[PDB]
Amino acid sequence: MKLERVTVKNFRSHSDTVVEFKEGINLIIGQNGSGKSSLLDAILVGLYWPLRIKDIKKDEFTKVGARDTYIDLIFEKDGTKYRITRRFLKGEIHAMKRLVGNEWKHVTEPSSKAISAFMEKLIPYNIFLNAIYIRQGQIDAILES
Amino acid sequence: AREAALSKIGELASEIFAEFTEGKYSEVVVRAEENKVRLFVVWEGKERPLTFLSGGERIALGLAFRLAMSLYLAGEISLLILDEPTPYLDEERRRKLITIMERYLKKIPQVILVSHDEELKDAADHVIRISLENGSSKVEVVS
Repeated sequence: MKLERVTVKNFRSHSDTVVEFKEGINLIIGQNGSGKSSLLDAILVGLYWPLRIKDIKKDEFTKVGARDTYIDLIFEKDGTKYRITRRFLKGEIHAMKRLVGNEWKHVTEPSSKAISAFMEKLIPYNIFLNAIYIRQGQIDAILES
Repeated sequence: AREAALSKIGELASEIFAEFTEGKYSEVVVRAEENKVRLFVVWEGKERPLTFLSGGERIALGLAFRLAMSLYLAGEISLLILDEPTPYLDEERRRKLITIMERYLKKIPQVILVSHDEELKDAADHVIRISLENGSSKVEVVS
């Protein structure tokens, strides 16, 4: 599995963030409050929604600042390039596509349910958390004695 | 079968931890203290409590065990994402992490390491800085 690009709009401090990942060690530096932490939560939402991540589903009380929360993630697994795009209307819109030729094509019905079922088969959530992503505090937890 | 699992995870973690410690520790022993995984290390032929590890050795052990679990569950390590792997401004752990970045992590196809530590820049292949500016996160591709 390899990440290529994450675009995050209107999620916590990310107003319009784009991060391009490349081969090798990609160091993302920043001080607490920077948005580096929420960038990882956005990748998790991108791949694994629905899951419990706050500030994704929000209510609107004014048009000021009113914007959809949008997360677009492009990644690759076993030679196929995938793109999951999610939009949360402050209703939801979800699409997962694979690059076929020069066109992005739906891998399943564009719904949260269908895409979640497909992802659990492509790269299950447990493989992501237990084998790929070492969350903050996990190194400490392992050494508990 | 449980013991078979434990012995296997131990073997995988032992090789990585031995590499991270330049052979100082020959083995990581994995036991299940009433279904709650506990680790021990072997030094000069004796199993020792984790309190004997230096701070750098603790981060090496935690990382080795995670890498061992990736191999155990997925059979390989193609992508590793680490969020703040060391405590805030821990110097000893910084130095060990740099050594691990240079000698082992650089061989994984892709690693995404999120950290507050500016001193890790030279050991990375690409550096992106994210900072809060005028209330919004701003991305600066450094390299």
